[PDB]
Amino acid sequence: GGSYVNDFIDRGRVKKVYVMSEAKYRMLPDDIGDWYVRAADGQMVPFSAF
Amino acid sequence: LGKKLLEAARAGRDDEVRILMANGADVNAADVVGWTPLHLAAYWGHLEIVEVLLKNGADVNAYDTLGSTPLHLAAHFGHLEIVEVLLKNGADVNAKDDNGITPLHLAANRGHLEIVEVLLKYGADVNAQDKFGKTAFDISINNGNEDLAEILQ
Repeated sequence: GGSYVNDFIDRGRVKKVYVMSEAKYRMLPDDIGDWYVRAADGQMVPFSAF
Repeated sequence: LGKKLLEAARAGRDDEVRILMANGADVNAADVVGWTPLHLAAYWGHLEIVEVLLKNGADVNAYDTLGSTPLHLAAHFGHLEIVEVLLKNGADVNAKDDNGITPLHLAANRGHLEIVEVLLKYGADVNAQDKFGKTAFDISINNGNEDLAEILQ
């Protein structure tokens, strides 16, 4: 969905800074399982596991 | 014209399905998610159309892009009659989707006691485990439904 992190300055003017997946990776149902979150012990777990 | 049957099947317009049907329309047509006209009618509890589609050879076990069948939808929203009609027409009672969820699993969690009864009658791996090792029973205990837990014993 995208996330408005904070603002920055572009040629003297205050603007937003956004974080979002590059199009390629948020286009298909199976792309969901391509995203990984990190557990306390430090292991990467794919979305599809939970 | 296959799309029309998809739209007409969801719109529940029984007559529309007939015409399109006769005029030779793909009974197993399919939208972007994998829904077949059978998927739609089952989902929106349109019985008369579920029958008019099965009669014309529509696949009773066509699944969507996530392994879900029409039986999964009908059992899930409590459309009892459809659950049986589909079962009498060959619906795989133990169909599993990508998450390893079965029709019993759904109907169980959603509290459709009669649908469960029927599904068991046509057979159903009461001990089937989803991708999390959960059986229709584990659900009943979790949900706190005693009537269901008993019957699922």
